[PDB]
Amino acid sequence: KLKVAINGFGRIGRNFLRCWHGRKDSPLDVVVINDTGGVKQASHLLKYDSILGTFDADVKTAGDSAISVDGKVIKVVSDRNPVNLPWGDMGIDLVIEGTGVFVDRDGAGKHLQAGAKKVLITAPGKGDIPTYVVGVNEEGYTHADTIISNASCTTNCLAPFVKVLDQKFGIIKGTMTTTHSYTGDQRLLDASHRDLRRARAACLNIVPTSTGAAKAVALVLPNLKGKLNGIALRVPTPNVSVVDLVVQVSKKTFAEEVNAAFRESADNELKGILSVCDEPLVSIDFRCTDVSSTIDSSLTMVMGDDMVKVIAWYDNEWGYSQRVVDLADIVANKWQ
Amino acid sequence: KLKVAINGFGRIGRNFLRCWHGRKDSPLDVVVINDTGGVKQASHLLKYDSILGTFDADVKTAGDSAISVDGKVIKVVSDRNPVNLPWGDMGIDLVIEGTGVFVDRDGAGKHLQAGAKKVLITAPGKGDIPTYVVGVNEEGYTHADTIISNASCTTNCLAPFVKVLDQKFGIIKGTMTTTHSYTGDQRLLDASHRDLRRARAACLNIVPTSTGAAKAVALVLPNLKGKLNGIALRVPTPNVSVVDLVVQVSKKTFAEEVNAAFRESADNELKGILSVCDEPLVSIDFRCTDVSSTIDSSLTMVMGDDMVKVIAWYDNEWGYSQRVVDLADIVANKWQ
Amino acid sequence: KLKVAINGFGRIGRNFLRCWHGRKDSPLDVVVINDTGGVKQASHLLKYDSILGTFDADVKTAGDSAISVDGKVIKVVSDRNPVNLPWGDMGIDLVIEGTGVFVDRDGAGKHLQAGAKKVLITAPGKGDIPTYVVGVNEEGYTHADTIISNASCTTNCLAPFVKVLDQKFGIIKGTMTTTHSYTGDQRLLDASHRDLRRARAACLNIVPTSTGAAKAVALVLPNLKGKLNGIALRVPTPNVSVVDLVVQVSKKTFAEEVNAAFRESADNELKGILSVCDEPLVSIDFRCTDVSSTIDSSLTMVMGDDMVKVIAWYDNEWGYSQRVVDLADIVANKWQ
Amino acid sequence: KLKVAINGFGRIGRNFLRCWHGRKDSPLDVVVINDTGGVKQASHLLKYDSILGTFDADVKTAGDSAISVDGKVIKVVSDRNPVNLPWGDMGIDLVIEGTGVFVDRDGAGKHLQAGAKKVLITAPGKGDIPTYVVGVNEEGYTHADTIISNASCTTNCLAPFVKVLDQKFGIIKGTMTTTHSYTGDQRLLDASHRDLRRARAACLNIVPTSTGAAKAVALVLPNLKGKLNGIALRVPTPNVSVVDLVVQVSKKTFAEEVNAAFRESADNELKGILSVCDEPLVSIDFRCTDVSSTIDSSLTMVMGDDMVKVIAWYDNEWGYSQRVVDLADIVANKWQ
Ligand SMILES: NC(=O)C1=CN([C@@H]2O[C@H](COP(=O)(O)OP(=O)(O)OC[C@H]3O[C@@H](n4cnc5c(N)ncnc54)[C@H](OP(=O)(O)O)[C@@H]3O)[C@@H](O)[C@H]2O)C=CC1
Ligand SMILES: NC(=O)C1=CN([C@@H]2O[C@H](COP(=O)(O)OP(=O)(O)OC[C@H]3O[C@@H](n4cnc5c(N)ncnc54)[C@H](OP(=O)(O)O)[C@@H]3O)[C@@H](O)[C@H]2O)C=CC1
Ligand SMILES: NC(=O)C1=CN([C@@H]2O[C@H](COP(=O)(O)OP(=O)(O)OC[C@H]3O[C@@H](n4cnc5c(N)ncnc54)[C@H](OP(=O)(O)O)[C@@H]3O)[C@@H](O)[C@H]2O)C=CC1
Ligand SMILES: NC(=O)C1=CN([C@@H]2O[C@H](COP(=O)(O)OP(=O)(O)OC[C@H]3O[C@@H](n4cnc5c(N)ncnc54)[C@H](OP(=O)(O)O)[C@@H]3O)[C@@H](O)[C@H]2O)C=CC1
Repeated sequence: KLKVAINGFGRIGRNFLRCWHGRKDSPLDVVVINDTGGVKQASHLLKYDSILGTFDADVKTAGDSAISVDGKVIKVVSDRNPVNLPWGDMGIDLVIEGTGVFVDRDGAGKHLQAGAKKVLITAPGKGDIPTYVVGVNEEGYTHADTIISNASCTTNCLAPFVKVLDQKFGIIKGTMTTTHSYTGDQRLLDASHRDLRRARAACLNIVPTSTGAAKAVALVLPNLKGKLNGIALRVPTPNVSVVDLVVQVSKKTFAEEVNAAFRESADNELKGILSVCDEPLVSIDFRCTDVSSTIDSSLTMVMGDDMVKVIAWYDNEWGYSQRVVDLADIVANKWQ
Repeated sequence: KLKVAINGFGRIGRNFLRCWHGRKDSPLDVVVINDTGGVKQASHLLKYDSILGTFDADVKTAGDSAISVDGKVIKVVSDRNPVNLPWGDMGIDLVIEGTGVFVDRDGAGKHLQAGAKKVLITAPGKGDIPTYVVGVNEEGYTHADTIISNASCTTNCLAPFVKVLDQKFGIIKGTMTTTHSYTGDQRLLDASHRDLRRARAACLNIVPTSTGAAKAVALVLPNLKGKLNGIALRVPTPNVSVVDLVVQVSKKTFAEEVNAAFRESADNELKGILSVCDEPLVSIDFRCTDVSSTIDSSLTMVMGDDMVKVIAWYDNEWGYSQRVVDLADIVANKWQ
Repeated sequence: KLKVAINGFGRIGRNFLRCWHGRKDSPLDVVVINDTGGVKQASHLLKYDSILGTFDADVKTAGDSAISVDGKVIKVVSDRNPVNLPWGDMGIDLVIEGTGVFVDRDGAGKHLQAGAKKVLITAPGKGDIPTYVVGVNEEGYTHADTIISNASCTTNCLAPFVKVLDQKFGIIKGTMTTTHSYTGDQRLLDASHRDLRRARAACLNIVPTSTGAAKAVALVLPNLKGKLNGIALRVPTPNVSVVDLVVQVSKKTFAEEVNAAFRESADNELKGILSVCDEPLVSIDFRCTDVSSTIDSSLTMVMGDDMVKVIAWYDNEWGYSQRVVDLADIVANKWQ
Repeated sequence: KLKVAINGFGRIGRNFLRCWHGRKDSPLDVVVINDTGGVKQASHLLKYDSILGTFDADVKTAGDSAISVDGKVIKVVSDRNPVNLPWGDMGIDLVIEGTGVFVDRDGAGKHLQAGAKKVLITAPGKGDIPTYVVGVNEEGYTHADTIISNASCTTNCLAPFVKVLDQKFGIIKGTMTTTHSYTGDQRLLDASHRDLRRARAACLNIVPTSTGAAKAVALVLPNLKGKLNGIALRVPTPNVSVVDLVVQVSKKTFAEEVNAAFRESADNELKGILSVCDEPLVSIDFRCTDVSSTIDSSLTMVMGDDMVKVIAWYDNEWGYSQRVVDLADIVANKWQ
């Protein structure tokens, strides 16, 4: 059974733990967490969550170097520097890197220095880091990869259906805009930030900001290299986001044919990854959905027979986290 | 001097009054208001505004059938039925219809029955109603028109630059999505509404909803008939919205050429209607801007040489209201 | 087997139904709902809720005048005029008045004229209407009462622990302030309203407003007559509120003792009604709590040995609805 | 001609500068700003503000180490270590400590080591640091104080009217609760924090937290020593807060009399510091008010002739910053 370590017990770190906790017969086993905030803080923020609600499990605090969840305990380490982490001592097989600071080979490699065997970054990698999106190119994964990236939340929402669109209609070019819930990277009130837009009060504005999803899609789907670009619009919601993709395709089509193409994948190769919703819902209704992307069938439009517009919802926190568990499961099941 | 009457003292009704108050040497003269809420309520909500801030003017309450603003008084009527209104008695020349309920010829025509000479609907008209967008087709207006529409806020933001795009590059087809601030039509908490999405808590969700701007553009710009479609995404902000337009054009171009095309119009035929912003701002920064549309130059993108994506900001309340005053001014200056 | 009818399928009406649905061996049978919005709306808003999340039950429309919940079919009617409802024809024993418009005898009386045998107003009754707060004075209820009131959510949170305070320390005089979540009665954006403060944008302000909870407590707790007063502060949160009580007691005490008095009562006389939380929690953590009041023990203070300050949380929608169910249960248990 | 340096260009630092900029014949000369974010950021965030709106002044960068405001050039430096600041070299007379990190003697002392002649902490000082509240005890300030504190926004709103209450009615004991807007110290989304409640999503909860304002009032008002206590409730509003005071007074009185006492003081001893509003207003209406406290007269209540409840509003950012300017003005006026 794969011994897992969670580096950075934040939104994704905690969502990951709770997603894993819900899996039946998991090949993973979370033995340690690195929360630079304290054992008591880890147990408290794990039990009480403003987004997921109160954790339906017995969350207690063990000694002062570990917490308890439904009985099974998990040690709690604390060190802003990976090289010191007791990964080697504990024999950590995989480190879930969710700090948002160690994304390049050197930064993430430190976990390896500490004694870890593998590292899975819960974000896009930097400079030669194999990226994988479950349902798109996960089959290209090999146990030889010591450092891997699960891409971004937007990329995991877009890639699945872009793959279907390209395969069935052939994308020529396109553009995307994601109306995204605010995240920890933004500021509560106008404050310093390298990105002068993200520096503005998050709950008060619609804030345009760059996104890497467009180019990231090209990584997991080589055929899209240089065909897409896009932006993000952060808005006053705490979780759940939506992507608006517009593409010109080679084969003429219409809205209902596109929707059917999505349903076919949803019922087959993309079951559990892509879903198609025919009800008139809103963002709050997609909270805690396990899929990576949900097409709002009713909003699909086709202009001039070859300009397709698709609207897809995604729980950037929970949905993405389920994909982290899936990739971790792959790393385990394909362990040699 | 044109005698004006404001029917429905709501967001637009009040914004209109304050916009007019700020104009220098106005050809209009607001003599009466129809607030089914009371003289005291009119004066209070006119003086104190959660969006515009406290009205910098002496707002008092006269008798009980009129209010006072910086000295000049304005009578206050109250009747949910236009046919009864004392328009004839007062000799009302133009009625600013901002109730949101009298948009067809029959409904708005009642103001005419009451004795009003003209009616200007602060919203899209229904069934054979001449619609005008200042800076696009206002020249087609004639004093013979007894009932006219100033279209919607989104239409006033989109039309101006779509006109420039079509004239300079030739639009083949396109799609639009407006991330719009919530409005009075939505619900504070999940409650009844014909639109099951707009029925959901407005400050808590991203709510997809239909928009008529796409087809409305075709009204003021015949050449666009059947070339555009789009949707709206209402989000948790009280005012200021943004439109994301994607179009395939006939002439190949690039981002900087498109921006320059917009600047040229902004400095000329569209001065005061269209503006181009080169700073990294957010929605809050566009509050109280007088223009109908402001291009976020830095976000303009061109894919595959002919797929143009443009992001434009607009103060749906204040910006639109300034356009209502402009159209009213036209009705006055062109009065025969 | 009380035949129950729900008049007004709003926040409380829907919370009521879901609360009732979760009870085991209920003496109530909800057979009809009067939803002026129609069958599709009732089914949709019952299934999807921005606060409660998606109803974990099979909810769907049944024909054109009913809906089903896990196979249980419930008739749906639509009439704003209570006198025309088919209560007598259907043999309705109890009507749950959750409209907020028929809170007086002449109004609620309309249901009796329509044939209903009794009415329970989900709010303070207006005039000489018997009001009951479960855990405080319900034993005073009599089958002879044809129209009763369950009081407000605020009164239901306050009364319970004030009963404990008065019984063990003796309240001489006091004042309270409730920091209440916004409700449908408030305005989304500055709009007409009897209360010039409730007329202001709800998600943007701290809105002071009157409250009758202080006086209402004297109806269920005769001893407190003329001893308490209070006001309310509506803040930008969708659900869950909190009461701040300051009372001068006859018996000198201290914080630890006061909390002790609350715990013993919560473990006996007020079990299931009053609770005491020793955790450093926030509003969202109290969502969907079945009790009527939860004392935040760490906030209890006592100044000069006799001035006590108590802070208690309460889910104004769900917690109160559980109480409506309980009061309805009492009506059934004492039915003659 | 006091040479002033602003350390920490945050909400208060920027509000300070804008407040100072609006004063006529100021004895202060802001010559330098230490903004760890850099020159472009300082210029940008000073010009664009989500709360104050766009600064009506020509703001722009000047070279690579300064900015200008209407032609007035201000040097900008960037160092997180106060000891390395060029205070002595520049001849800085007074440092405005708005970082929130150097509030103790050893910390603020670092500025003195760097050559500054005096430090004014924009917050409660930690330890034996003289604290002053303009309108309450400023006359006690002496040029000999090298490090002083202007107290918190809450203490500045409370002290003024509590001085009036104590002087005309005699306060025996009391308790207060402040419904405060969120601040940068809180978390955007559930994240690490010393205070497990402040760690919770700020725009989503009512967050209780400790306050030292009650005790701080005793520092500027010796008479109230050990007579008051209190707590704070952080709510989802960006700016403007309100204090709820409940005191037991020695002199029996009534609401109208208490308000009368406040008005006479606001017209004399506390003019420009304390104000009384007789309008039914909401938080947003008190934005950018220069006074430190505004009593909401219609909310004043008196229970049992001696229990008084007072509610006062205060712009925690702007109102308090005007006070920092005034205290700075005093430092200049008493300079030796
Ligand atoms: N939130 C979401 O929906 C998505 C986020 N992501 C990405 O995942 C990453 C994390 O996001 P999110 O979970 O929202 O953020 P969080 O702030 O919740 O989590 C980051 C965690 O890392 C900790 N940390 C920071 N520095 C270090 C360090 N040097 N060493 C060890 N631990 C450290 C932080 O502690 P502390 O705050 O105290 O410094 C925090 O606990 C980011 O790259 C984000 O872009 C990807 C998909 C979705
Ligand atoms: N808000 C904005 O940014 C934009 C809105 N518009 C459009 O303008 C219209 C008004 O919008 P908005 O100003 O936001 O809404 P408001 O609710 O602020 O204004 C509508 C006003 O009409 C009054 N009213 C309702 N029915 C009647 C009636 N039967 N007779 C007389 N008066 C009546 C309302 O009173 P009461 O509420 O008490 O019934 C209210 O005062 C809508 O069509 C909207 O789509 C167009 C562009 C922009
Ligand atoms: N909100 C809460 O936390 C609590 C509220 N209550 C009480 O319950 C009542 C409802 O409150 P709340 O649910 O918050 O308010 P809402 O405004 O959300 O609900 C009122 C409902 O009544 C419907 N309605 C209006 N008129 C009629 C009518 N004539 N006949 C039948 N149905 C009608 C409304 O439909 P439509 O909007 O389409 O007109 C709406 O669905 C009030 O008495 C309130 O004091 C009690 C405890 C708690
Ligand atoms: N907010 C309000 O209403 C009031 C606050 N105050 C007090 O003023 C202070 C600041 O509060 P507030 O503005 O709200 O907080 P913010 O967090 O908004 O501002 C703090 C600022 O200090 C900067 N900073 C951090 N460390 C240093 C350093 N070592 N040297 C120089 N600058 C630094 C920060 O930059 P960075 O974030 O990049 O690290 C940030 O710009 C606190 O003492 C607070 O109690 C007083 C009255 C009112």
